[PDB]
Amino acid sequence: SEDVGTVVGIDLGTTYSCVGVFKNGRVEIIANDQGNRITPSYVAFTPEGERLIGDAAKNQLTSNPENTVFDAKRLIGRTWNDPSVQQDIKFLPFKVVEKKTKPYIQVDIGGGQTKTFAPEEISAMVLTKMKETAEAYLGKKVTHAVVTVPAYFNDAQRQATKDAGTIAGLNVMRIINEPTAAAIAYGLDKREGEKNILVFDLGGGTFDVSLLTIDNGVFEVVATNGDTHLGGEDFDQRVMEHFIKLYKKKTGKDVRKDNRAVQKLRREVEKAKRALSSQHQARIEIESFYEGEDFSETLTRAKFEELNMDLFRSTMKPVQKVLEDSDLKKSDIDEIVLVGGSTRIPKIQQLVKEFFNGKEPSRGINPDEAVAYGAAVQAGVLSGDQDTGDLVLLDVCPLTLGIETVGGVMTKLIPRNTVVPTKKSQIFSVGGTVTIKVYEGERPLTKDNHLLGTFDLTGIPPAPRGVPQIEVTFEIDVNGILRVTAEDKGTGNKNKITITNDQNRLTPEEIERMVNDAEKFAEEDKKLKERIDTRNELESYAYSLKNQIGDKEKLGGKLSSEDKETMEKAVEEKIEWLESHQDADIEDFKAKKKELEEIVQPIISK
Amino acid sequence: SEDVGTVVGIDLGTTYSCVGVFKNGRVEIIANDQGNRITPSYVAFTPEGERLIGDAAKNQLTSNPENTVFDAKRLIGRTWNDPSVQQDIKFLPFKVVEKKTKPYIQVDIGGGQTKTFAPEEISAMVLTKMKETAEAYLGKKVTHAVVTVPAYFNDAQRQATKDAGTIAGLNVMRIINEPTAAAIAYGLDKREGEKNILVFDLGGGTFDVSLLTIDNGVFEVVATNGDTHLGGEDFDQRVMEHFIKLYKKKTGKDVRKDNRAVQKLRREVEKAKRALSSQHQARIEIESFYEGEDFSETLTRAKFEELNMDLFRSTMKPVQKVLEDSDLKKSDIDEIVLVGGSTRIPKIQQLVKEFFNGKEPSRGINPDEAVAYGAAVQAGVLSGDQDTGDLVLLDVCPLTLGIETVGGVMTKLIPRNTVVPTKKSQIFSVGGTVTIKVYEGERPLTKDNHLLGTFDLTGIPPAPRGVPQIEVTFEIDVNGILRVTAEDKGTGNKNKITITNDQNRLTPEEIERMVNDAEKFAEEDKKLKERIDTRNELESYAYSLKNQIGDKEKLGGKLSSEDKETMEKAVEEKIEWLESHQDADIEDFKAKKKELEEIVQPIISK
Ligand SMILES: Nc1ncnc2c1ncn2[C@@H]1O[C@H](COP(=O)(O)OP(=O)(O)OP(=O)(O)O)[C@@H](O)[C@H]1O
Ligand SMILES: Nc1ncnc2c1ncn2[C@@H]1O[C@H](COP(=O)(O)OP(=O)(O)OP(=O)(O)O)[C@@H](O)[C@H]1O
Repeated sequence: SEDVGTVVGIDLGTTYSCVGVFKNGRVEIIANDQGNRITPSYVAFTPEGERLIGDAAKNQLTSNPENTVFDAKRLIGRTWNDPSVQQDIKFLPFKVVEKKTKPYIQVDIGGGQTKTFAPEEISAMVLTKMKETAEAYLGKKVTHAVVTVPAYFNDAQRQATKDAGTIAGLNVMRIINEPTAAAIAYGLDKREGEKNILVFDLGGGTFDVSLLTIDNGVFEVVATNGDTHLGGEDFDQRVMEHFIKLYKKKTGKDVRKDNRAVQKLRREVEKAKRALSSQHQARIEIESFYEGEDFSETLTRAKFEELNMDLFRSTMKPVQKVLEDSDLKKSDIDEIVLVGGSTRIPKIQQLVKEFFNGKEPSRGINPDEAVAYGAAVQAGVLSGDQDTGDLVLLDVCPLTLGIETVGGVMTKLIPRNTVVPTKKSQIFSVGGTVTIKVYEGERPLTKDNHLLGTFDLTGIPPAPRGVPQIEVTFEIDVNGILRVTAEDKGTGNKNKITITNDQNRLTPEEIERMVNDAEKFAEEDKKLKERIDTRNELESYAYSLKNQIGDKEKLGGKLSSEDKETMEKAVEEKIEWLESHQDADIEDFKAKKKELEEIVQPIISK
Repeated sequence: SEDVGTVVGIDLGTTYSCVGVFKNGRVEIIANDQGNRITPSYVAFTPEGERLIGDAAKNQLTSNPENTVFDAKRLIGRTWNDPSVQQDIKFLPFKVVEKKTKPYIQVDIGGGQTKTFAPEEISAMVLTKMKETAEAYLGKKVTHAVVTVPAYFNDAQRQATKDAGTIAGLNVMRIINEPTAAAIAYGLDKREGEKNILVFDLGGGTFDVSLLTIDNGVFEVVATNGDTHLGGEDFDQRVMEHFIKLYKKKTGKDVRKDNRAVQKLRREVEKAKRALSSQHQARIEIESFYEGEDFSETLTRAKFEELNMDLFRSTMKPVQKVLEDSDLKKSDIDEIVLVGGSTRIPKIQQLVKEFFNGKEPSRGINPDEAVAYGAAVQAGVLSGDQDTGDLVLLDVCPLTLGIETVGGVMTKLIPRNTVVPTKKSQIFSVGGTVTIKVYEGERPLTKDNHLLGTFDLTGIPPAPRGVPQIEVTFEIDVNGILRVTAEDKGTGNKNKITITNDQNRLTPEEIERMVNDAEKFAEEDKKLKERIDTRNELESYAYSLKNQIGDKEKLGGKLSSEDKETMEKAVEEKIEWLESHQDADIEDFKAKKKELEEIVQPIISK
């Protein structure tokens, strides 16, 4: 069977991502090359064409706002005409343009070239950085992964996330819903009897609530609901609007035409928001904010709350929906599990606590890392060779699926909160071409909901005297993704044929072109890391020699006058060279190291 | 048997204190009347003579620095000539004076009176505030408690902490060492097999390390070591000294003479220190800092680390000591548990991780609350009627005890890290009067260590022809406190008489006077809470009526013109009165409420 190697769990988040592995009976949340256990979901292309991902990309955002990309999770799997897309792109500094029917991110990638990237490709870059982080930690290549999605992601958003994994060179063995992952983190070693757990997940871009039953490693989602365009970024944007208006009232200046100013303001607003989770006021100060003038304003917690109060209060509606859908009352909830960084907000914690009549949330749960933690546990299970303890997951589809047959019935097919995998079939006996539209959502008229896709039954061949009997099967798989197949029942013949969605999902050929593109940049990453590693080696070697020569009681005391002169000359020459050749290639660093060695050795070996 | 009621667990900390209870199978960490689950270990007396404790005391520190008291845990149980006391009092703004050979805190308590308080009385006020917090949450009186102490507290510091509990009206059922409490928090529900746990506890004033073995609710400390004058406050003081020097060089001004300036600087330094645990830079700004001039400086994380590098590095020595005393090597440690707020410092976490060759600390442990959590669990066990699961604790004495008998031998008695309770006896056959000094510490000459106390055997019978046989017993009890008793073996008699320590600890009579004093203030607290509660009732009633009268589609629409006028008038009159009588007594609020009611009822009942 396939060697899946070490399987990693990746929480692919709107603003931050996080990767973990299950090793030696425990989860390791893996720190990146800057020592951070979470990584900004940012990518950028420098003026010289270098691809940056993560902390480096975020760090140069204000200097390069149009070619820095973030919040791609708010675009992934969506179409151009999605009202959410059209609202969000107004506030993103990078260009987003329509290609056929989808939002593509357009940036300058160097060499005078402009490139348009599918959101899948941007998210694949983030996944690649998480993969690189894991590989660095493990000292070996990673090929397989469990990747998270919001529970309320629709079919296309799920498929697009899986495609991002493929483009990053990952076999995505499982797409896991974020609250379900957090539930595993909470409950893996719990031995407290069967309990109802409410997971309240409010991150940087999305909001999910799921109600689970948990009993000794058996986890079942009973109901889920959410909002895929509600999270910390929206709270930031409410504050930014406030201060842009305030600044215009105070100075007469509208700074929105200035990307650099707006992004400096965004950076400080984010820091202020975080401060306000433990302070009651925060000062926002920006030196030479706009046209030379300084910015200095105070944001009180009360104002932050006021600016966001409708958004904060709206998180209670999905809680009420999952309680109703689970046939439970408030008091039936045994534990409340808060995850996602925005659950650090005091007004959020208060709203949830008050909703549940004073019941306090479960403790010891890191809201930034719990999702990655659970993903890592499921990855450990799928690895096969781990001591995870037993783990059984039963999850559900978030949206009612219904179909509209042109010239046929329109009907509900699979209700929301149905345990997956699940399937439903429909017989078509009409003959000729059959066209079926699939919709997702809870409005009573099926076609008033979100269009998932259009599926055509082309080849129903004759059936002399007999009745046409085409069975179409709609199956939602364990990843929450729909596959439509058809088989002729009248023929008896066995071949189920997959019907492709007319709505233009990435094809395997398109995906492979994106993979090849990604692999070019990955090769650059590899060579850069090797180059920097050998530069670091030369640097440490030279400075070490410098210290030894200066030690009068060891080597510096053993060296003759003459040899000591020669040694110092050689080492200081190499250090000078280093200071002026930081950008040299691997070969040059190696060669300078060996020159220095061939000078030093006949001397120290005396 | 005694009804111990609901037993609370109180972490009595240098800078913050925290109280928990075990109810319904879980620990509740109890929020105070300001919603905070930790409370500043601060007390103050307002110019009008009101005693403030906790958040209110800390809030007015800069306006009243000489009559605000904090860091009493660095004085409790110590003598005047203790080098630690003499060093610390130089940086405390309140007066500390010598009496009973001890440091007493001298403050103005109002009415033109100056009072000197034992450190035990100050800590008793903090314990009283924690008690009040618990009673508010529980809706009933609390009489019994488990109170924490640093593992490395000596005999007198332990006894003084217990006495503080008594003065606060608490029967302290157990004194529990802070790392042992943290270990219970970590391991209560763990089912991972026998493991060695290293608890590294760095709080606001003290540092403890303990190595434990844990196996399914059996917790045994193998070795412990620490520093009772090393913690967050010291790091703050290093930064303080830095900026006072910097300000003097910059302006020529020495602000040390100005208590208000110094305490503003301290407040902002504490804020900055906390910021630097997640940022690399922090801005310290104080408006009208000194003689009208503003303060504005930046503290980098690198500078904070440099200012404290010797202190940070010194925490590794106790780790090495407990590893050696446990006969273990670094790799034998299965879990590292960090507790105490100062373990949030990145350089600290780095030093610990590097010491243990990359081993990461256990996750999901709140460093501010874990000690109170464990104390709450042990309190739950002592309550008797809780479902805590089984819990067995074996703890040790931190210091070697030895004795010096005047005219007799000097000898080690009880080695450090001996499991307690434990006892050791010595026979004296000399007759006359026997004087025994008891010393604590590890220096090879017993009397070079810390003097615990002096004990005299007065009544030794000279029995006819037979030789005197007085057995003196030195017992360390389960609280870690020494009791010295004597019995006559030659007599035969079984009556063991307790020998009182000449180094006079508080006597029961002195303690009861302190209790009576505390109880007067507690009565003031009670009356204030009642008064404020009824003022709040009148307020809410009046404003409620205001809202109802303005509701045109219910009461406002029901009321006649006339009656509405009378209603509005009555309510507005009462609100005016409230706005000018915030300081009215209880019966006045009651009377105004009753008057308003008597006006409103004949009208709304139409
Ligand atoms: N102390 C804090 N106070 C308020 N908000 C915070 C705090 N810390 C982090 N956040 C917010 O949390 C968000 C990031 O949370 P996290 O990374 O857990 O979610 P995510 O995985 O990015 O989002 P999603 O799951 O929605 O894709 C950011 O919006 C950030 O501003
Ligand atoms: N983020 C942070 N970075 C640095 N220090 C912090 C941080 N948060 C809290 N501290 C420090 O932690 C200390 C308080 O810790 P905590 O209350 O757990 O200990 P304590 O019980 O007061 O002290 P002790 O046990 O020594 O008597 C204070 O010195 C505080 O400044």
